[PDB]
Amino acid sequence: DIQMTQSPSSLSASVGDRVTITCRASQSISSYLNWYQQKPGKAPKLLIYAASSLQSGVPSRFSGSGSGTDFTLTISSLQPEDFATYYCQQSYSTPRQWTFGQGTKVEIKRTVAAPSVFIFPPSDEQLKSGTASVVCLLNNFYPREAKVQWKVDNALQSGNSQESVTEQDSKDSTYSLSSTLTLSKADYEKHKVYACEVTHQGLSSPVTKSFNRGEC
Amino acid sequence: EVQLVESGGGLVQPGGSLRLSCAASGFTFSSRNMNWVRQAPGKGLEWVSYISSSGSIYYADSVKGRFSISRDNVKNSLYLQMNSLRDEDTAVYYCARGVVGYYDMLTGPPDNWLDAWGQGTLVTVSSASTKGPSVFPLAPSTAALGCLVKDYFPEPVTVSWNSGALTSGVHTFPAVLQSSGLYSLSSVVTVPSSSLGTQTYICNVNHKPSNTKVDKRVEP
Amino acid sequence: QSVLTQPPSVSGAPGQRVTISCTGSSSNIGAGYDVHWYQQLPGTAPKLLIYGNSNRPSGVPDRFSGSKSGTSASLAITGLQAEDEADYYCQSYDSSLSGWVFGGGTKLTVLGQPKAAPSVTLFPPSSEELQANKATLVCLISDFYPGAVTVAWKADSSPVGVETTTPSKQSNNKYAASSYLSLTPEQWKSHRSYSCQVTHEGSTVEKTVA
Amino acid sequence: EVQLVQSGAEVKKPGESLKISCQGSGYSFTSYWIGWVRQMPGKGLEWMGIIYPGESDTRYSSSFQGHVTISADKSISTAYLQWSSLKASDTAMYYCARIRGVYSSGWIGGDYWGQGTLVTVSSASTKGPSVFPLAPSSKGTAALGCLVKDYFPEPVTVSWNSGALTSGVHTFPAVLQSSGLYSLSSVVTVPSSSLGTQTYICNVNHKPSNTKVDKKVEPKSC
Amino acid sequence: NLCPFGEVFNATRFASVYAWNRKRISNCVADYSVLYNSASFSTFKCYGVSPTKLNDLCFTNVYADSFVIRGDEVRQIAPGQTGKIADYNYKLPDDFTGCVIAWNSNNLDSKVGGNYNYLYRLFRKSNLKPFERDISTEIYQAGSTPCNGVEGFNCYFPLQSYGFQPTNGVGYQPYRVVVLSFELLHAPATVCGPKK
Ligand SMILES: *[C@@H]1O[C@H](CO[C@@H]2O[C@@H](C)[C@@H](O)[C@@H](O)[C@@H]2O)[C@@H](O[C@@H]2O[C@H](CO)[C@@H](O[C@@H]3O[C@H](CO)[C@@H](O)[C@H](O)[C@@H]3O)[C@H](O)[C@H]2NC(C)=O)[C@H](O)[C@H]1NC(C)=O
Repeated sequence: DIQMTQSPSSLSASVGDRVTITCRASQSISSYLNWYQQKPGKAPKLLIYAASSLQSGVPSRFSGSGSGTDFTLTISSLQPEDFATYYCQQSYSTPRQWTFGQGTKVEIKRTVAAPSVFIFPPSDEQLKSGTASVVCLLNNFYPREAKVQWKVDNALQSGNSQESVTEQDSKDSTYSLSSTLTLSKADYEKHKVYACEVTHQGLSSPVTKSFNRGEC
Repeated sequence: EVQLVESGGGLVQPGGSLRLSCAASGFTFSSRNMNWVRQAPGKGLEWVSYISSSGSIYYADSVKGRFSISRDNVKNSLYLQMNSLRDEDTAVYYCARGVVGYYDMLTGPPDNWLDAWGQGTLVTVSSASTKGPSVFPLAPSTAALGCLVKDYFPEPVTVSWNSGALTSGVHTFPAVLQSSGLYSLSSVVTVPSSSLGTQTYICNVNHKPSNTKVDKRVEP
Repeated sequence: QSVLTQPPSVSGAPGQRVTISCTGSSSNIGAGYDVHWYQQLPGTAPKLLIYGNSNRPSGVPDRFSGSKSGTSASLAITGLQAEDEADYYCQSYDSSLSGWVFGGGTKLTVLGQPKAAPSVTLFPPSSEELQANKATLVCLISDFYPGAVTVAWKADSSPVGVETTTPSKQSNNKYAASSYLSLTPEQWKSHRSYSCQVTHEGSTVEKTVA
Repeated sequence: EVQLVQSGAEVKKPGESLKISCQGSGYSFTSYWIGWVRQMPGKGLEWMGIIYPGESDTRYSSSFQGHVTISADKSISTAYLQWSSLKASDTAMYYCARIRGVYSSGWIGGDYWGQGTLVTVSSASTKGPSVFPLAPSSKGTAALGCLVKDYFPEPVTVSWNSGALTSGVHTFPAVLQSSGLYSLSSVVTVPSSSLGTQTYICNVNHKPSNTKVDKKVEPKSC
Repeated sequence: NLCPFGEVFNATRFASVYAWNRKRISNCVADYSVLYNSASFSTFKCYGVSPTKLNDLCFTNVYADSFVIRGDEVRQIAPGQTGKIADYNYKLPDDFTGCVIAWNSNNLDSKVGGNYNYLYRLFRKSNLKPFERDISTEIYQAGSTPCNGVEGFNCYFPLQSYGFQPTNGVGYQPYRVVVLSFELLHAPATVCGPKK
């Protein structure tokens, strides 16, 4: 078994930057290293083979170097098309023991943007169906890291929430997040105050957006 | 078919020199690498020299400075010149054909597996001089009676029993080579003890180089 | 002392399979250097049976086979036949020696005629030779198969310059060997006990005179 | 062109049997090795195995040997991946890739790849989406949305005002609930002045259930 | 117009020695440098030509013969050698001008459970002429009684499979062999080394 370890796991870069990604092997794989590019919802594409040989249709800005245990893929001038996840794979071994790296995600660097926080109360039509969904939205925020907390009558909630995060927006290079709290109608009637507390680098203080079922 | 003939062997004194020649037929001699390999009497094979088609030469450390290898492609012959001969050099020397010569980009020793071997030439190196056999019989104690020869050079020696009438029961045991280069042999005859009381046994031993013929009587 | 070490003797009756081993060193086998196997019938020039560690030359029976593991290499003979009886040698290249190395050699006998054990008749020195002031002792070994033996000379229960003959084949097709080691001074009188020891198929036969 | 076309997406229940296909065009199918790669949800690529078509050589990855069968038909230039008994962990994307070839003592990676086939294995039977409004708040930019809940299987496609509204629209990735039913949210940012004067309708289509729902999202009335 | 040596050497699939492949190389410029620069090859032995200086000579035609054999049997692919592969599969001329090149292929041509696709001929009535191929499947009569289409004692199928396993030793491991034949005839030289 040969282990392929890729550094970094993630990087954020601007167009025109030089990007360097390293793949390391547990034992020597000689020249049989392959570099792949994959984009969300799309199949992997083979950029490089033999550690330095470019597949047809791959621009010269992509370059490959390295031997034995250590290999490196470099993009000389980063391009809008080049923001994607990149993988390294070994072909030295028998097909049985072929292995891939964990991959490096290349993302667009952006100035910090605070999340815009919105809370949507449960709809009455869903309440008739017997379930209550409360939604908190963090909109157009960079960086990706954000902490969302659901407080019901100022009581912390755990295990009742699910989160989804958007991929970076094409126009603005920001992320949007949705947190949904699913409760019973009976528990929804039981408690007055539903609050979403948001922590992000752009916000100096956590921002809480809340609604009172009784007050409104 | 392939014929390899070796010549030039003989009995020579230590510190002597001699030339061995191998004549090759039935194959293209120039293309083949050639080797010299020696086998001491009752002993294993030892590689002595190698000559390539190109003329690259490798020698064993034991023979270095005393033995040289040569080839003549017109005469299709291999030659080994031997100087400062020693008793350890005594052996049967074999002409050996190696693989077809090649140029190797890669490093490493040449391929040398010996498909073709000559019948060989025996080379004997000894400081010994001709010596008459000294005969001492071995007395009985069926009974076994025999005759012993000590410190004799060189073989052949012939032993006969009771003028040769007694053929059955008589074994001529192998000669031994001593550090001196002298040879010792025994001949043993097995016959009834009842015969021993009533039958005389006389052994006749002849050494032609010594020109000494002796008759020995063995009795209890 | 041979760089490649082989078993001295191997025995098998017809139709059996026997193995001959060539032990090695970091210099020769186990450096990857090839091993070649040669068969020599008595009184004949050596003949190539295996080359390139496994390849069999044309006209060499399929029963002969070659394999190598680590320092060691082995030749396998299957369906043993009387013609197969020979002395077998292994060849390799040694980097330290900068030359090709041969093994000491192995004697293989198809068992054929029944196994037999050495018969020994040690002889004390003759008085006429004693009158000569020399002393000679002859250990005579007869009618043994395989004809491969080890001879050790014992004086006064002590291990003992000794010279011993190569095994020889008698008319019976049994073998005979001879040891004539003879010391005149300071021990034949000193020792009133003497013996010669022969080992054959793990058996030691002793004849004592002094 | 060299084209690898994979079979359409598959949804199956646990313990069932599945065979998926990749058809090759523009190259000699017999000349090039063809293999299968699994991408588990939110995970990296894994090689399952390869097959050389027409010489009956199938080489499996260590991980997947004995759990899957890889086959090929040279007559239709197609390759197949088969699961004897489907399991929930088998749910993943599955890709067909052609190995470019070999050089010296080693292999080369896959130059050409298929579009991919999504295999979902679940106890859940197919269910239509329920669309619930995420109303704009009576608070200069306001957020409105639609919540699509309790639908199986994926995909669900969401539009706003029949494609007139694309700006400010984020349609979130679906999440899998303990029910085995997926839920998704689509939200759009609009001018606050717009809420009274503009009608915003979310159009949600689920092909598996043949379900289309258009939901008006309107400011709540107090 | 560089000679297409990569197609022979870097080919995904190699032929069995009984059905060995021959590719003509012609009307091209040959850089033998790729071959001598490489550290890839376990055997690079040239007969009648030096491994170096091939570029300075010009050859009317070049032939590349490719097959897969076990490593020890690379010793059989030489002028004047004898054995099953030389006698019944691929025979090199005594007057051979060309190069024999071989490299280990275990990761490429070995699989767990064995690869039995590569094959060799154990028996033939006569030893093969130089550069001759036999793809026959006829049963071989090694005995006095005719086979009559049935395998048995002294009646054998001509072909057998190498069993190539990663666990196997290097001598029994798969090795890929290219033999380059350089020919001189009374013709203008299609293949020339780059220097001349
Ligand atoms: C078989 O293929 C290898 C690998 O080459 C790559 O894969 C093939 C399938 C083709 O698509 C190639 O186009 C592709 O690059 C070939 O090995 C390569 O050979 C070249 C030339 O000898 C090497 O370049 C040289 O490197 C040396 C050392 O630095 C320099 O001195 C030279 O100036 C020159 O740059 C190259 O490094 C080497 N690559 C590898 C990974 O080994 C091989 O030549 C080919 N076989 C044949 C017969 O053509």
